[PDB]
Amino acid sequence: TQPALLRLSDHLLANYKKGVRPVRDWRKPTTVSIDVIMYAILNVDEKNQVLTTYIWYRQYWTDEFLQWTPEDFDNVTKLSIPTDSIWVPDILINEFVDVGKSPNIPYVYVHHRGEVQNYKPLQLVTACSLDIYNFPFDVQNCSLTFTSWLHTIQDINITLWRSPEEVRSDKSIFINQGEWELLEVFPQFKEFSIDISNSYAEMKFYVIIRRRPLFYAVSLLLPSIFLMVVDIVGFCLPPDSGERVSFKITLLLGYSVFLIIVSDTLPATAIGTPLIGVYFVVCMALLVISLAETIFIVRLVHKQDVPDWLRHLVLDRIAWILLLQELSSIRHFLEKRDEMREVARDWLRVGYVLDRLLFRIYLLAVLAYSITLVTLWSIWHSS
Amino acid sequence: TQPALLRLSDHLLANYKKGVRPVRDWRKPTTVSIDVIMYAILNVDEKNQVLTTYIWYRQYWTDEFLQWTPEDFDNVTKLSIPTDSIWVPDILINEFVDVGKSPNIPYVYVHHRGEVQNYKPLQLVTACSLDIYNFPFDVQNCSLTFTSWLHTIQDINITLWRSPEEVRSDKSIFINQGEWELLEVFPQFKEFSIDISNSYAEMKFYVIIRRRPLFYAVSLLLPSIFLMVVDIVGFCLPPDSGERVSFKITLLLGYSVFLIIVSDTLPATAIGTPLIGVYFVVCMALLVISLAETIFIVRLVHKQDVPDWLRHLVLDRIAWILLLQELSSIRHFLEKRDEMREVARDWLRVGYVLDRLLFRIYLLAVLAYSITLVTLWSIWHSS
Amino acid sequence: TQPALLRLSDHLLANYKKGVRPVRDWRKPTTVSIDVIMYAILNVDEKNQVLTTYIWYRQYWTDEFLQWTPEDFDNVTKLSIPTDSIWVPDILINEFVDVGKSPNIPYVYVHHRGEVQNYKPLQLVTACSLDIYNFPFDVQNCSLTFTSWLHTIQDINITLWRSPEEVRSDKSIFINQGEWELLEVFPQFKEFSIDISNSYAEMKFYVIIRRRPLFYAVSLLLPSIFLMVVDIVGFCLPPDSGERVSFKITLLLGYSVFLIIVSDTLPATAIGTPLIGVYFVVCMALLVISLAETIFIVRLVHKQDVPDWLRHLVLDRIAWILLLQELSSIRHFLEKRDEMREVARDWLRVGYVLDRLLFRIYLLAVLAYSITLVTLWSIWHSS
Amino acid sequence: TQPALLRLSDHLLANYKKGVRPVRDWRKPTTVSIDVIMYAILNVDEKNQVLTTYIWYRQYWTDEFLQWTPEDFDNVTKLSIPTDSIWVPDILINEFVDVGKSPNIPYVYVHHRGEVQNYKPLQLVTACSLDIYNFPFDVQNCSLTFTSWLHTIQDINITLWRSPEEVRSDKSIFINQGEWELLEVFPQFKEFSIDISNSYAEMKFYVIIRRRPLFYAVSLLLPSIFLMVVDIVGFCLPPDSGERVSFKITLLLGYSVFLIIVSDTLPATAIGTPLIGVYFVVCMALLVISLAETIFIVRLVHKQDVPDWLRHLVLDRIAWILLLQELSSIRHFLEKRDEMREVARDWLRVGYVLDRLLFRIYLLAVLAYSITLVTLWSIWHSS
Amino acid sequence: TQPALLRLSDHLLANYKKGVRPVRDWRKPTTVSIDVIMYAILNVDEKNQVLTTYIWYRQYWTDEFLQWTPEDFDNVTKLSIPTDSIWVPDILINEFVDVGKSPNIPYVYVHHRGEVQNYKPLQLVTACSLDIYNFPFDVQNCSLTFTSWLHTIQDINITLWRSPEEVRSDKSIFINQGEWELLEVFPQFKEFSIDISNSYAEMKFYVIIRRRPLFYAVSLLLPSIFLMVVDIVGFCLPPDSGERVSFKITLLLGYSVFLIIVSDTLPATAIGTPLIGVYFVVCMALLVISLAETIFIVRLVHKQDVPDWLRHLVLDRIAWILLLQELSSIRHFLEKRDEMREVARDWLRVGYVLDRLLFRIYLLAVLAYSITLVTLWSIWHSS
Repeated sequence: TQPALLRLSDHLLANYKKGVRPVRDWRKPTTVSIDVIMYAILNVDEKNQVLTTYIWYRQYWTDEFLQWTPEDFDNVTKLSIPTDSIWVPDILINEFVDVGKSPNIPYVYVHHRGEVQNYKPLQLVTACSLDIYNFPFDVQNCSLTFTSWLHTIQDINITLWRSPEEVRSDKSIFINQGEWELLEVFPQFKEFSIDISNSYAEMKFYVIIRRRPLFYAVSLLLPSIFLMVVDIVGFCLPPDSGERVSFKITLLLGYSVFLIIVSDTLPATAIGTPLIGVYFVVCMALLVISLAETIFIVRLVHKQDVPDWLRHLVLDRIAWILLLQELSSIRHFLEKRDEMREVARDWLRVGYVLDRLLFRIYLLAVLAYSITLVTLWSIWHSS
Repeated sequence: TQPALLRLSDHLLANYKKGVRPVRDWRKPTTVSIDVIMYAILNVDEKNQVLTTYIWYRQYWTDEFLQWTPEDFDNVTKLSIPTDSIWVPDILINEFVDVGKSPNIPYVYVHHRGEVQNYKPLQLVTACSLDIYNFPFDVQNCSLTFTSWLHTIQDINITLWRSPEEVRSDKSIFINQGEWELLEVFPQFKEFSIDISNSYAEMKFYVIIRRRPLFYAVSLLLPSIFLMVVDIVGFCLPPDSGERVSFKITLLLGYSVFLIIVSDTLPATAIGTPLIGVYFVVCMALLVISLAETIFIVRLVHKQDVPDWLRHLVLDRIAWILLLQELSSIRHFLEKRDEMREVARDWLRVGYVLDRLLFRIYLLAVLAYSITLVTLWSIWHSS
Repeated sequence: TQPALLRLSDHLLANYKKGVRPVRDWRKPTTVSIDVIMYAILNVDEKNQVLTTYIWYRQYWTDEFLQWTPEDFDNVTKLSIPTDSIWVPDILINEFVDVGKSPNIPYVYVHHRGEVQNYKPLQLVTACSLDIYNFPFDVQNCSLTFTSWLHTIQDINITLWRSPEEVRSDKSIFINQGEWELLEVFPQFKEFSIDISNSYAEMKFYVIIRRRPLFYAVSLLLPSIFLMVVDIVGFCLPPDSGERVSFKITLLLGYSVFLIIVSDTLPATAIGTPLIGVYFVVCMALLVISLAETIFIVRLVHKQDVPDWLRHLVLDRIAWILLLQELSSIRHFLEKRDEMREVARDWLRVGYVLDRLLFRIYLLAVLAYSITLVTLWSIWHSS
Repeated sequence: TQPALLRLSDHLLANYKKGVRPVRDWRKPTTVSIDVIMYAILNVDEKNQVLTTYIWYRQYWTDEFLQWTPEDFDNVTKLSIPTDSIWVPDILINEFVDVGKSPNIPYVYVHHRGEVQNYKPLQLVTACSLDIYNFPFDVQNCSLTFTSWLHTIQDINITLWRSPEEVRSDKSIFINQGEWELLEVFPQFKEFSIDISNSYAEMKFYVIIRRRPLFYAVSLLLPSIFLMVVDIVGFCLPPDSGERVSFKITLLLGYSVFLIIVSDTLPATAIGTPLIGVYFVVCMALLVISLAETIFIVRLVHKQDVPDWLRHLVLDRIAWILLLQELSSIRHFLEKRDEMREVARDWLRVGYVLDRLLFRIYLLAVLAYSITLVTLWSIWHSS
Repeated sequence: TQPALLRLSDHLLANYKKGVRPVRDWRKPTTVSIDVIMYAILNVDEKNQVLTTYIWYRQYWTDEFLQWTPEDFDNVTKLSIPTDSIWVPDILINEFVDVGKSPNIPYVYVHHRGEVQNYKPLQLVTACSLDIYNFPFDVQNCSLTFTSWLHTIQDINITLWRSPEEVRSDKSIFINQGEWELLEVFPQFKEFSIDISNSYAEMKFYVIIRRRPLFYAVSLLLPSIFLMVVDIVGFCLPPDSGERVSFKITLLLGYSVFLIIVSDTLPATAIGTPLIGVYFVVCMALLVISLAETIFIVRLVHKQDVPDWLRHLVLDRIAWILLLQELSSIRHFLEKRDEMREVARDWLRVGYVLDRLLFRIYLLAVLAYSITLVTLWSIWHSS
């Protein structure tokens, strides 16, 4: 006598058709459960609005023809079969824009009551809407819809194998060391008809993820905050100090390089914009502004007199704030060291006033930036 | 009795030939409808003049041999068949320079009157002429011609399944969050003969898209406009102020870095050129120009006298604008502080005049830039 | 008479089934030994937390049906068979997120007692937790779990072919010239059940590797240490020396560029952070700090008097440290060269004190950096 | 009666052998015409010396066995056959280092007299010698040899389908918007024998292309020419003007960044070198040279006297060009303002002479650069 | 009568087995000659220690079953057969870490005495030890071992087809325009046993290559040498000249950018280091050193007196080298212009001495660099 593992495999696979749906009455569908686990988050391309994941996609369904009596064959109740030798459902992710590179599992299991169990390490790449407004603290609701491309609901009703609560909690297999965390995955059924009789079963999986903003924080914000503080203290100087002006130039160069670094190297998609680079743009803007202002005042150090305009403007401004003759050749030579103050000094002083006012409001800008930052931190920690 | 889903699949696919065109009289073609939907715009490579899209290409055609009487088989009127087990038309996009990575749909449908329904998530990559003249506000008319590579019109007449108006309006499935929008897709039939009897049916699809210039605007133009304004105000200074000249040097460094950033990081193909970097090149040019001019004047501060040439030139210029002796040792020591003005001052003043004239016209250049910008905005919003 | 190499190949492969597990009694598993060698470490992507290796994966198992009597066939005891013509186990690496590009070995060996010997140059790509805390001196414990995706332990018990000590020592085939070294590979068996009756055999291989930090050392740290030393010596200067302040600006630019270079070009994942760039951030921070301080003092050179606050603060500070009249016009003109010291000098001196205190503690920071460096060196050499 | 399209396909493909060369007398070859069209120039990698093209490769040959009498079968004279069901020639491009990604055309045509017509959108990647001497204006003669890898001339004689003049003129299908133009494609037959009896037919296709140097011109040369002009005018200054020297430093920084940008971002292979970056290297060199010279002179401003050496050298140089006592304390204090000229002035003047001589010859260098540029333009326009 | 090309192909391929080794007595191996030609050197990745080549791998071996009598079949002595229809040896390159993309040759030849001739354009990618010590002038001995992965020497003895001298000289087919040259390829047989009875034939091919250092020379060294010379001449200045110090800062910025460019853009693996960047690191180091020294001296310009320490140190140093009263108010006001020299001058002079000593030894460093360079040139030209 032969092995029953041969005799049964000879029985079940002979006179079988991989194309014909495995059912005796066509009017019934062949229902298909699934189960999804997130092994890891391989990569997140914020620019192209796509996602890279690796999952352990299980699958279960029934085949009327893959049935036997265990007692007739060695009391056997399971059997390995090649997946390519039987009918298989053409499940497909709606967001699957590009083919996933993953190895084909050459076998499946079968039970003595038509059941089938196909597991595989499905790797996938999908599209997703990615918000960059909270760029370090970004949290997403990327989706994974599961369905047949063609087979209607009347042939294939997608279902779930595990219970949904069990699915959301399941973090049995995950690599936390990645840049991106994972919070849960909510499954939900849906029916989908673009037009009549095109009913298609569906099973959405609201994948949720959270970024670890530590690295971005230390790498980006703290250098920016140091730049902010050096601008803050640089404004303390008196305007026509020349290398006060060159110091604002130094800060301009640093801010320029950093602002450049943002979309040089850091992810910044075209849709929307993050507020962080916005605030940095603003601070650089105010820097160059008062760079021009102290330069204006430096021109005004040279005797130059528009003081009427200036004067009523500062009034409204602060309203809104609410032989011996020859040895006196040498005397005059001395006092000419600062005799030009009689014109230079009014404009010098009011320029100093501008410097300090502008300094206060720039400080307020940096304050708003920090407030926003702490708000985003709290929101990130909120879930 | 067996299942009719088996008995009919056994009937239809036995004694079938995938190669032979599915028709009884060869003189007739096998007409093929299609339908096209734009799931998304994955990427746009402005440099290589190509496009990346993901579409839901449907397809319909008739097969004389895939016919049956429903009553003979379980009153059945539909059936799933493997796509690889029957004749298929070799439709192919003319612009399809590189193979699209997309998964093969292993099944199709068939009706009891020879009809076939093949749907698939065809991903594709094509060439396209891309205008960069309106770089942020670029709007394109990229095409997708559909045809058989070989089969003549006498075997295969391409058609359309839906009506064209329905097709242009259809944005049922699209992801607006991408960098690129989508306006519509115009279908149109065409016949194509390079030479006689090589008639080939065709079906063009004038894909239309629109960029969201917000990110590029904030990231590029506003920094550039701030650079423009600091140059504007820097020109207010008097020429031989030394760090006026160093300030123009600072602006030169910033403009250099930015102009470099343009084709460093921002898309800029070799065909044509965008006007934005053009205007920036111009403003940098005028900056370095008057950097040289104030330097020229600084040399002229040193006593140096070509004032005849200068003098008739400024005339035509403004025409076109239309013991006690020893204590006077110390007196002369004092007045020698500015006795050199007798030569320095004429050249100093006319240099100041150059600075201000050049400042006005540079302002006009920046004005033209802004006018152009608003024009492009209006054109972008026009459709 | 024909060749026996033909007659036996005709005997063994006819009436064979690639799908059926090669066994006579299903209740027994088909045990599978393995053996692993590390040809090379192709690449290590610290960012994406993955690994690239090339290995010589051997494999051994038994087939009850691939049995013969050597005497009946030319006294033959070995035979080459195509691997695609027989049953094969579906071994698969758990961390195998992306398919390895490797060539298929078209043949195997078989012995006259059911034994099989399949060797292949399996290339693979896996995930791994990668610590960057000791960025140059990083040492990892990346893993390679081996198992069947589906087949339970009751069908397939993974084992080892060689002995484990022999395996760990084996560096017969390895390329030491790569960036990454290799220390050993520890094999270990494991059983794995997510839930009941889902027992799956496993065989982990704790791959160990060590970086050669020479290049990173010379390329990164020594330039940084030179930057550190120039800041050290720059602090020796007196505060209101103007280009002392510009020298700190120079160092700020250099430090900025280098700190930028770190995550520009050098690997720096998002999880955790290396201490090296941390220390560099700190030194840059102290530089910009005292840049602001000497600037503050430069403002204070201008007559300005907050000296009460300063004075009790420095007290607590050092507690914690524990006609002739007209020719005297010219006399006063002379002595006015430094008559402003009466106010400038106290603030100047205490600013000098700040410079030197801050210099000492910055020196201590650089000291801690060097201590850490030597510690990591010793740890690296420790194994 | 069945369809003749079935009956003939049943006749022709039964008892056919895809491997056997389709011929009755082996002594004759099976001649093969071709035809080549350039759809587009996808990319040109100047570094790796390769080329990316997309072509419409037609092909024609005879099959003695694929013959029928039209009258016997529906008066039919054409027929679609799957390409994979018949003999095909193994044509292969000699420069085809890397496999072209292109879709397989699943059908061909056949006529009733053994003729076959296979068209396909062959995409390819080849090697090519690429001259960068005229980097913007580069024009190439990249080749595409066509042949069988194995089949000798005695089995396969390559030929041409169209006439060669028709082929060179044909630009029916081409996309001019690419960076690269196309001028023509010259076909030519060749016989090729490395050694005796290894005669192999061949069909070379001298693809010709021309770059559109507009973008490179505006993006590279004009900024460089502006740099040139600012150096030109900067040399007008007198040497020991300090920020003359700092201005040459500014230009040095700009030139450095640009020279870096060249092989940073612009294509520059290792074989040979373009003259454009050469000229830029030269101008930067002369800048740093006279930067050192004005620095030398600045040291010489300090009293320092080598004037004998200098003096005979300038001779040969220009040969080759072919109480009251106390109020005179204050008098001497005044005249000491420039009493150091008695030594500073000779060296100052001769340094000025060096500045101007060096300025003239640097101007000549820039002149040569421009002359070369116009020459290359004319050559580019020449064909 | 049929064609003999059909009748013989029908004879030879019927009753054939692709798996069984083509031999009548198993005790003999099936010996396999080869031949190798280097079409081109596609790419060399110095970082990953790999190589990219394109070769024309021929192959020859015998098949006992593919034998016929020419006279019985049209006096035929050659025949084209599909390669996939017969036994083939599983030759494989030991260094073949990643699969080569190359097209499959669908045919082979066969002669009437069992001989087979398979040619193919094998493309490959391998690992190789790459020395970067002579980075521009690097010359390698990269290897290509050929063998069967499995089949022992007792089944397959690798051999060579051509003679070895003929093989080393053969440069019939090569593209010299690439970055990399080729000198020769030495073939050599080897036997290989990790352990007993695992004898495996082998055929190593010591590929040799040489870089064309022209581009790297002009692009890297000459700018570096110009930097060296400007530092050389900058050291001529007197120390407390302020923009001497700023000039060393300029050179520091340039050197920094260049040193950064090295491993930014130029290949620099982690194993070992090139001496060129080493020398550049050294010169930058000495620059920043004496930048600090002139800064030290500038502090010492301020009256400051450690001159005892300095004095005995310079001794050992050079040992190792082996009313009227009021008008004298104005007199003293004058002479106070340099009365501070009484302390400033000793320290100033000895600082000048340091500058010049350090200048000499830095010159020596640059000298050593140039000597090394010429040495490497000579070595490169040596073969």
